[PDB]
Amino acid sequence: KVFGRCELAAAMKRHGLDNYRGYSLGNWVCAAKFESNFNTQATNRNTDGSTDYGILQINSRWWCNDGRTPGSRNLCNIPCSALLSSDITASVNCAKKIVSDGNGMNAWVAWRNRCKGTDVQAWIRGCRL
Ligand SMILES: [Cl-]
Ligand SMILES: [Cl-]
Ligand SMILES: [Cl-]
Ligand SMILES: [Cl-]
Ligand SMILES: [Cl-]
Ligand SMILES: [Cl-]
Ligand SMILES: [Cl-]
Ligand SMILES: [N]
Ligand SMILES: [N]
Ligand SMILES: [N]
Ligand code: NA
Ligand SMILES: [Pt+2]
Ligand SMILES: [Pt+2]
Ligand SMILES: [Pt+2]
Ligand SMILES: [Pt+2]
Ligand SMILES: [Pt+2]
Repeated sequence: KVFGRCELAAAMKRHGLDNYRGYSLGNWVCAAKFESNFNTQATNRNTDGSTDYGILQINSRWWCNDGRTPGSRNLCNIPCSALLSSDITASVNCAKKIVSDGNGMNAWVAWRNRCKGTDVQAWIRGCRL
């Protein structure tokens, strides 16, 4: 599923992401934009052989199992495929664990490079919330 901007903002709010670990909804929508362009089925292979999955491009080296990332962990205890669902529950639950890991949203490189410090509120502007 390819979410609309305000559609995803509403979904992320419903699932407890607004101000989670102090990160406003705009930060999460911005991260999703530049990680996946709001496409739940987005996948991208990394040079180390791990793969990023879903709207927030969660990685298989630590967070989910895809059965082809040697030495990896599965800290969210999910198959990576669960992160590709039209329902973002799995991605949100896992993202909450990631953002609590110590480095906040810096875990998402695209967030640090393209969202951090910017007017992230613009990503939820005009949206019914
Ligand atoms: Cl957009
Ligand atoms: Cl915001
Ligand atoms: Cl594996
Ligand atoms: Cl699995
Ligand atoms: Cl959803
Ligand atoms: Cl959830
Ligand atoms: Cl933080
Ligand atoms: N939820
Ligand atoms: N949830
Ligand atoms: N949903
Ligand atoms: Na894994
Ligand atoms: Pt879909
Ligand atoms: Pt939820
Ligand atoms: Pt929660
Ligand atoms: Pt777009
Ligand atoms: Pt939902």
